[PDB]
Amino acid sequence: LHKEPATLIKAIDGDTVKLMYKGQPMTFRLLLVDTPEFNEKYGPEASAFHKKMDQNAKKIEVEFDKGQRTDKYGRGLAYIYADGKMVNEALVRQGLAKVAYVYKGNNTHEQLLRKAEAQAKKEKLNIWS
Ligand SMILES: Cc1cn([C@H]2C[C@H](OP(=O)(O)O)[C@@H](COP(=O)(O)O)O2)c(=O)[nH]c1=O
Ligand SMILES: [Ca+2]
Repeated sequence: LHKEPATLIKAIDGDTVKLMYKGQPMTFRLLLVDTPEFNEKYGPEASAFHKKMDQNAKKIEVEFDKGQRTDKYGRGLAYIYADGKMVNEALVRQGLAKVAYVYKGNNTHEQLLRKAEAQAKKEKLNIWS
């Protein structure tokens, strides 16, 4: 996999964000995770965590996996990095997302993220509290 540039356009929620990619506005949905909807418990906290991470970043990058790059709603599917740190993983490590939606052929970082989820659960963080 490789990292490609993007710039933040706007926060959306815990697991989606509006980015400019190859000069076009797209909504991105984070691979391999599910944050609570803003209406649900820890939704606000997930949104805020995601928003802060991306807005504090100097450099946002997107990394597509081997499979589908857009989902059925036209959202980009990617691992998103904020100054080299993977947002998807950070959400799971903080107990603000579950590993989820692991479809074969776009699951390169599955085991990395499950390792994070296990550490979050052990610490009883947020969703695992
Ligand atoms: C994360 C992800 C979600 N999706 C689709 C599956 C779910 O369809 P449904 O809308 O029919 O439930 C939905 C979950 O996204 P959200 O969690 O953002 O709702 O997005 C994919 O197709 N590929 C993916 O990699
Ligand atoms: Ca969600």
